[PDB]
Amino acid sequence: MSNPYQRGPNPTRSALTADGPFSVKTYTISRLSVSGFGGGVIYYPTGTSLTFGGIAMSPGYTADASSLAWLGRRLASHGFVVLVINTNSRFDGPDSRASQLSAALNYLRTSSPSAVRARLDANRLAVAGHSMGGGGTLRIAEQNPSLKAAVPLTPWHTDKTFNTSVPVLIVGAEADTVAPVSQHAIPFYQNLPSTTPKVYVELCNASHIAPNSPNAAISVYTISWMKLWVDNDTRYRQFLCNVNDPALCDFRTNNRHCQ
Ligand SMILES: [Ca+2]
Ligand SMILES: [Ca+2]
Ligand code: NA
Repeated sequence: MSNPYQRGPNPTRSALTADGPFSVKTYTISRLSVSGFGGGVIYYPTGTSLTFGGIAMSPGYTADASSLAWLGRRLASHGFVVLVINTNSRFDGPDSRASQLSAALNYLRTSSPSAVRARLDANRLAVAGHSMGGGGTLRIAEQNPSLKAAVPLTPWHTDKTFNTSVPVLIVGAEADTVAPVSQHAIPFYQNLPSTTPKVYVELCNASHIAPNSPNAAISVYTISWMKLWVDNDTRYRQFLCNVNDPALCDFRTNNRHCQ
């Protein structure tokens, strides 16, 4: 127990495909109660006095927080404070989603409820997002180098070029007709600096909405990336290194996360 941010028992793959060691509750942020974003839902651990890193997550174009509810709960149950935003407008673009992730992280750190701040290490924050929300995750990673990690899920953006040192794991869906991996996920991955720890995983046969319902692969890779970088939890390298996963139809890395 030398790593002060290490939470929960030694992981196994099967444990990372279900809700984790911590009971979770939600707090609903009303649209009117906050500026810079449209409110959302915070998933956070209960039955514990411990603190955890925080994650701000963005849904995609025309979607709301409930499109990632399963994943907010899944991540929180593994030992995170997870804020899934609603946008000011369902029709906000990827850069507007980055700004709203920025406002959500500031909110988490500065004016979230006492119940949430007691479970939060506001020094250890990360971002994730679906589609345009994934585009927003890449934009904010370029702007804020204190972010511990970025996980764009079936991401979409017109900008194909991001400069960040924030470790990025991108999830592509093989059969994605909305944000095709050849035009979105893969160029994002390839155009990221060669010196940035980066991973691309492609889900065999998966559609653009794979992230919107429970998905064993998204669970394993998202928990593992957030554990490794938000908590410095090297016990999660085993799921990100030497990867032989039949759910995947592509895998690319520059191998800066295994040592
Ligand atoms: Ca608002
Ligand atoms: Ca660019
Ligand atoms: Na920011």
